[PDB]
Amino acid sequence: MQLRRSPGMRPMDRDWHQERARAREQAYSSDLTSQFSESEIVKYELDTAQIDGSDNPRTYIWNRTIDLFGMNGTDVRELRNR
Amino acid sequence: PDPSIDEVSKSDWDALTTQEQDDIISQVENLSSTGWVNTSRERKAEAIRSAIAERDTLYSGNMSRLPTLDGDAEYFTLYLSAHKIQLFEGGEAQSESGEGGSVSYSTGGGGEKDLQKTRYGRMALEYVWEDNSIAALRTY
Amino acid sequence: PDPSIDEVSKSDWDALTTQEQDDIISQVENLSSTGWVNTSRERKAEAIRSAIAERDTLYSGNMSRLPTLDGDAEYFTLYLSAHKIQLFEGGEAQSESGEGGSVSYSTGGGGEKDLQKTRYGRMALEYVWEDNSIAALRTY
Amino acid sequence: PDPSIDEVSKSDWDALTTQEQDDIISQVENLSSTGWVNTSRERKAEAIRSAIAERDTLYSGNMSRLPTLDGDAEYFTLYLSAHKIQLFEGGEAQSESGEGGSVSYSTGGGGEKDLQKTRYGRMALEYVWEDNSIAALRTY
Amino acid sequence: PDPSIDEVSKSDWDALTTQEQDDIISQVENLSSTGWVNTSRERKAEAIRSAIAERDTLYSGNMSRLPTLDGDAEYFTLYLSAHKIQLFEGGEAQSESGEGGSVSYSTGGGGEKDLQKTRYGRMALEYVWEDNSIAALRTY
Amino acid sequence: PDPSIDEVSKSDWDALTTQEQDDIISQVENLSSTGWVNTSRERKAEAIRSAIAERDTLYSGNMSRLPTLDGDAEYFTLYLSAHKIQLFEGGEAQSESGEGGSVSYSTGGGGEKDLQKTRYGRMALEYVWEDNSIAALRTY
Amino acid sequence: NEAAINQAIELHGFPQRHVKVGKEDGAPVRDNDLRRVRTIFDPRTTDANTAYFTGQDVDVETLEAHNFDYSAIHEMDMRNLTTALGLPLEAGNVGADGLGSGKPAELRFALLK
Amino acid sequence: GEHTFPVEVLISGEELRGYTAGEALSAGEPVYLSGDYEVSASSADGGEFLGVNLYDVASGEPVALAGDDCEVRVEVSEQVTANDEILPDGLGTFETVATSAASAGVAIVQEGAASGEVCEAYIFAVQGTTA
Amino acid sequence: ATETQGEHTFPVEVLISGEELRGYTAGEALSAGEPVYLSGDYEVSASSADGGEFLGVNLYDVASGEPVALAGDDCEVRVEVSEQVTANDEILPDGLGTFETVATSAASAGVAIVQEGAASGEVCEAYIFAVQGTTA
Ligand SMILES: [K+]
Ligand SMILES: [K+]
Ligand SMILES: [K+]
Ligand SMILES: [Mg+2]
Ligand SMILES: [Mg+2]
Ligand SMILES: [Mg+2]
Repeated sequence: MQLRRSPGMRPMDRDWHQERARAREQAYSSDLTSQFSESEIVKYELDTAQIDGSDNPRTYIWNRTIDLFGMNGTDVRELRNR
Repeated sequence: PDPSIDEVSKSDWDALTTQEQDDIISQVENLSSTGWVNTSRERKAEAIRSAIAERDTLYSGNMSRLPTLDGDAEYFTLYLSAHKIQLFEGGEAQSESGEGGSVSYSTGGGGEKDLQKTRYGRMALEYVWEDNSIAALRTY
Repeated sequence: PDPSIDEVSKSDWDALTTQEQDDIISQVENLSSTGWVNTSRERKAEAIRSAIAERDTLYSGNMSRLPTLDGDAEYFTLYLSAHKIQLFEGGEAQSESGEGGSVSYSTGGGGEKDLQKTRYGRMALEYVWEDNSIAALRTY
Repeated sequence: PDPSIDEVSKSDWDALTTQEQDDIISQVENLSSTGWVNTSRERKAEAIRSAIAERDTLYSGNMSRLPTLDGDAEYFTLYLSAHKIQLFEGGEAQSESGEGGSVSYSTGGGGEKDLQKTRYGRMALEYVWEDNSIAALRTY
Repeated sequence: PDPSIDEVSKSDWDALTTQEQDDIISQVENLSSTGWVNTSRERKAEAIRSAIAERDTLYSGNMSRLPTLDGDAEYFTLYLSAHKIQLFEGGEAQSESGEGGSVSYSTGGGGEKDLQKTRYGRMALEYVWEDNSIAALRTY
Repeated sequence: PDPSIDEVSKSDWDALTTQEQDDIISQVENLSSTGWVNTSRERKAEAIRSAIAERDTLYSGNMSRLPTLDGDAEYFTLYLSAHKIQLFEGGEAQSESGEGGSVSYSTGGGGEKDLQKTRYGRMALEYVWEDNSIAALRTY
Repeated sequence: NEAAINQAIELHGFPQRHVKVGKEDGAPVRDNDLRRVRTIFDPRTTDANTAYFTGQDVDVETLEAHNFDYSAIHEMDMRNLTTALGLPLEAGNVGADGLGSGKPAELRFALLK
Repeated sequence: GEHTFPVEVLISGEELRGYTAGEALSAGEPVYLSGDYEVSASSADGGEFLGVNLYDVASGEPVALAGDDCEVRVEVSEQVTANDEILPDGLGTFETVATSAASAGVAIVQEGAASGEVCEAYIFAVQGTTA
Repeated sequence: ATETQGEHTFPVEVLISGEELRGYTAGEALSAGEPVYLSGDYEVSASSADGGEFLGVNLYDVASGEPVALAGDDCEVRVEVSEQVTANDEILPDGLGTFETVATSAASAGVAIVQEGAASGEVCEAYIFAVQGTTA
């Protein structure tokens, strides 16, 4: 018998995909222990997701301390030279 | 000290040589101008062992992704040790009087929880978010 | 100690050799600078036996799925033992005086419930969610 | 001092010569009329090492993009060091009495948290927003 | 004094001759009838250097385009210096008694904040909007 | 006095002859039955200079086109001077005792703020709307 | 006024989440501490039926949508502009009571013709 | 240790360039050219800086460099203040020019930080092999 | 920095070319065309007379505490020079609100290079290529 959490079943679970996408979008680094609970790491097999911060939108967004030109929130991967 | 008090677990403290323990004891004794010289070694060792145990069981883990021991773990474990030694001595002295000579200290009604009841405890308490509950979780 | 105070229940404590009990008594005696040396062995043994019993009956079981004894069970039982000995001695001295001078301790208040009423009880209380009621349960 | 107390972290303090440390110790001793002369060097060194550690771990970072240590970092560390030394000396004297007469000081006793409990701590507390929580952060 | 205490910043104070510093010290000593004559020169220098540093960091800047130091900056820095010297001496005396009589001073504090704790601090506090927050700012 | 204390600013006070200053000092000394005779000239001069400066910077300008110094500016500056001298002497005497008897005064724990702390300050405070905020202003 | 309404709808027309962290008069929380909280409550990652579990010292407050009658402001602007250009109010897709029928209608249409 | 790093490396700037990682690299780590368009972690004393790595990469993967003419959050291995010039420390951090054996820096500190904290810095130069 | 045309005085536009506009807090009152340096956390003040104090030139007049636009390096600017300068001269903040040559200064490296020569007190055109900070 196979439960939803059983290791052979994880790839069929809509939540396993959705929360791995969520984790990729939400990380700043490959270092999982500093970012995710033991629960999240085990349940969503986060070792095997290519987590590194490269898919977090906030990696690419300007967040300047003094913003004269009203330019914070701009995302560099939307510039014409990209 | 060669191993530092933040680097050792309760099991490690039991595994240290007497000299490694005595270095850590000597460091804890720096936190009082009296050094608690009239309290014997076994009691100071018990206070430190208990502080290490209480750090690792009671002031450990995270509140949201933040560590519950926010300050320096060395000085936290030392202040927690000094709090224990001062309670083994009977508590804070609010007032002391001898051969006419008398002094009164500004200890006051500082609180009712354990750490609030000594100066070392009040110092230690600032390292651990003042025992506040900023923990948060979410469903997935 | 060879068997630790957290490894023995009340019936185990009764079954221990005198030396195994004396090792645990000696560990409890470290928690006071005075060692309560003017209080007899039987009274210290009764306090420890009572602390073991009271741990296993009042400070056991789950709240939600968390253990109600959150901290180190060894030091919890030792503080609960020291608390009992200090109550068998009459409570906390708030003030002491004689030929050798006077001292007043900052041990004022101490709430209304037994564990609040001595420094060892206040320490023990932190190991056990401060006697708070965080249990939750469901239908299915 | 050649290295100033705000220029050194905990590891740097350990790497200083005895003279570079003694310059900083001597500066901290200027903050009391008594200089805490009856407290030994190791205890003054421990207080400074501990103040440096707390500055870098408890009173660092930013708060709504403002510095948390808004005041002069030199004097903040010296006042935090003086706070520690005065607590190693047992606390603020509210009153002192003997053959040379009696004095009673306006301490008031209204402070209940760590830094509030001595005059040096109350001074240090102005440098760090009085422990207020003006942090603010945004989504994008 | 030749350079006035309001004309010098922390680095300027270090650059002064001993005579220019001693003139400023002598001006500060006018603010107590005792002159704090038992405190050494280094302690008075440290208190002034601290008052200059604290003025320039904590009591500087604008507040709805009004300067935060509204009163005379000379007398503000002198009262802040006298406040610091008085805190190096202990607190304010609430009472003094001895061979030659007794007195009580009504120096009860206005609250728990540092400047409230001495008469010089209570004076200094009037120069700086009583530590109120009248800042206001707009979008454009 | 020939130049009256309300006719001199801080720079004018510095420019007065010693006799013109001594006439004003003499007038201030009339506000206490003791004349503060045991406090030196330079302390009285510092108090007056400070009172002039503080009048011109803290007790100047308008509220709803009314002058903020509504009473006689002479007696306001003299009371402000006497307030300062009494604080340089350590504060109010609440109680005085010795061989010549004892007296206790109706000082009665006057409030938190600077001018409230002495009788001269309480008099001065009536000249300046009791430090109330009756200012009003319009757009056009 | 059209630009003012459009800008006001963006700021004020929608509720916004305000998480407050730490105990009142408690330990202060710094920007790096708020970063780890922002991660848990991030609206981009949140979905409709998310549940939250917290200690006592986290508060999920709301900036409510702050009601203002932009419809009445829009009607007033349109009434000003249509009458300034001599058109009946109805040309601006706005109407008024007692003007839809009878002599009140006949007159405004006479004036237009 | 917690190795706490909820840190957005990029503050501001357009000037990101592509290289190949010559080894495993981490967000905010200073790097230098170790082969033809290949980058490796900078050693100490100022022969070796091109920019900082934005995000964690394995060896042989494509990497985004924040170059000069750009603003970044970087960890310092000592206390630093506004206007301090800084350069790679060899430990994956920056240190001041004043502490290093080098005469000139590669970034200018804009917001000060304590040892082991993250400062805010503007990158303004690159350093290579001069012999 | 001013141009004269008949009766009239016109302020010169400081920034000729570049897009390295960047915003800081004024540590003091500053005027258009002044060289500035970092003086606190995101706070800029007028540059001193030798090396180690330059981040850019202020683009508009400000009261103390106001937000300042700088032209940084990678910009071409119109700046007043306190001495005679020629093409290829490296120049440096002068301490007087002007620039001067590296050759005249105690320093050994500039922050901008002169593209068009100018006499003492005239407006030069120069390219800003470097910042300078505390090296000790
Ligand atoms: K879901
Ligand atoms: K080195
Ligand atoms: K020169
Ligand atoms: Mg004013
Ligand atoms: Mg606190
Ligand atoms: Mg260009």
